[PDB]
Amino acid sequence: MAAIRKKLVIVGDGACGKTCLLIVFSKDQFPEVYVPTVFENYVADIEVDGKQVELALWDTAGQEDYDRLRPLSYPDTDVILMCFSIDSPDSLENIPEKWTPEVKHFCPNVPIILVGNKKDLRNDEHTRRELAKMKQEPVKPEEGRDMANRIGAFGYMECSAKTKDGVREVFEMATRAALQAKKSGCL
Amino acid sequence: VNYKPPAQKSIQEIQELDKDDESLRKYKEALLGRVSADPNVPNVVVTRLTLVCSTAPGPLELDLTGDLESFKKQSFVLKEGVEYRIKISFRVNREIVSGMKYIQHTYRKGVKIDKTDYMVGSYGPRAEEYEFLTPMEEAPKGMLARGSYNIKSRFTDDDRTDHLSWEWNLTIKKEWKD
Ligand SMILES: Nc1nc2c(ncn2[C@@H]2O[C@H](COP(=O)(O)OP(=O)(O)O)[C@@H](O)[C@H]2O)c(=O)[nH]1
Ligand SMILES: *C/C=C(\C)CC/C=C(\C)CCC=C(C)C
Ligand SMILES: OC[C@H]1O[C@@H](O)[C@H](O)[C@@H](O)[C@@H]1O
Ligand SMILES: [Mg+2]
Repeated sequence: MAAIRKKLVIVGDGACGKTCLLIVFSKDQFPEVYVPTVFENYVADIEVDGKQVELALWDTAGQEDYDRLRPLSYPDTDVILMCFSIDSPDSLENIPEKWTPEVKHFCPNVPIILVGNKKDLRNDEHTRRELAKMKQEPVKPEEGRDMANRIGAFGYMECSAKTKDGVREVFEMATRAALQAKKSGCL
Repeated sequence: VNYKPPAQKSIQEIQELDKDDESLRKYKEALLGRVSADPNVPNVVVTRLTLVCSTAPGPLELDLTGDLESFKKQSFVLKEGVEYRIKISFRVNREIVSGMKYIQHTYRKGVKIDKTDYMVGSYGPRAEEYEFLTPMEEAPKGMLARGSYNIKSRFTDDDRTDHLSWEWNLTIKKEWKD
C-alpha cells in the first residue's frame, strides 16, 4: 500500500482563474496580495474513494505567446482541468475553439474536467452591469454542462476560488477521472 | 478540432518574452533546462524503437541509428495475442519539438490493412535521452492475423518535418523466435 501518483495539468484562457484555483486547493488560502502568472509544481496529498493519492499540480501559461512552450507540460498527464470563467462568455467560447483542440491533440485519451471558475460573479451586479454593454451575461450552468458533453469531457464542475466553494469537489472529481482507464493495437 | 500548430519561436525568443516575470522565469526554467551541442546535428534524433513485452523472451529493438535499409533484408517475429507497449527512445538537441508523433502504416502485399499513430508529444532540448511509452496494446491472432506484414514507419511533428522514415517487416507466428 503506497500512495498513488497522478499528474494534473490545468489549462484555459489567461486570467480566467487557473493559478488562484491551484493555490487555493494547495494551500487552503486565496492569494489576495500576490498572484504568480504560473504556480510552481505543487504535490498535494488527497484521498478519494478510500484511495490515497499524491496529486502533482501543473500550472500553464494560457497566453498565445507560449502556444509552443506550454505543450511541454502535457506528457504523462493523467487528468486535465480545462477552465473558463463564468463572468466571461468569451472564455467559454475558447473551450471548443482553442483548448479542446489543443488538449485532444497533445493528450489523446487523458480525461477532461470542464471547470467554471469565479462562479461567485454569476449573481454579482457589477459584473452583470459591465457584461450588459456587450449584450452579454454570465454563463449559465446549463451552458457549461452543454459544452462539457459537447467536448466529451468526464464531467462539468463549477467553483469559486475566492470563496473556496466547489474547489474540493472539483479536484475530487479530477482525481476520480485520473484513477481509471474493448481491445487496442493493430488489428 | 481542428488544431492549428503553434507559431515558430526559438527558445531564445521565449526566454526574452516577459524577461522579468519570476513566476514565468521559473516556469520556463522548469520546462526547458537547468543546453549546448554540435550545430551540425539534427535537432531531433530518434535512436531506438524497443518492443516492451512481459511474455517476450527478451526485449526486441529497432536501432534507428544505422543503415535503415537493412530492415528490408530481415523480419521481426511477434507471438500472436500477446500484449505489449512500444518504447520510443529519442534525443532533442537545440530547439523545441512541437507535438512529435509516430505514424505507422501496415501493408500486406501492397494493401493498407492498418493505420496507427501515437502522439509522442512536445519536448525541449536536453542532454539526457528521452523516452516515451505507448499504452498497453495487444497483437492480433487467428489464421488471418498470423502471417507476414510490410510496415512503413515515420516520425513527424507539427511542423511537417520527417525526422525519420523507414520500412521494415513484421511476421506474426504461433510462438516467439525462441
Ligand atoms: N470573483 C472571483 N475572482 C477570482 C476567482 N479566482 C481568481 N479571481 C481573480 O481573477 C484573477 C485570476 O487570476 P489567475 O488565477 O492568476 O488567472 P490565470 O492563472 O491566468 O488563469 C485574479 O486577479 C483573481 O483575483 C474567483 O473564484 N472569484
Ligand atoms: C501491427 C503493428 C505491429 C504489432 C507493430 C510491431 C512492432 C512494435 C511497434 C515495435 C518493436 C518491434 C520489435 C523490435 C520486433
Ligand atoms: O531534426 C530536426 C530538424 O527539423 C528541420 O525542420 C530543421 O530544418 C532542422 O534544423 C532540424 O535539425
Ligand atoms: Mg496565472
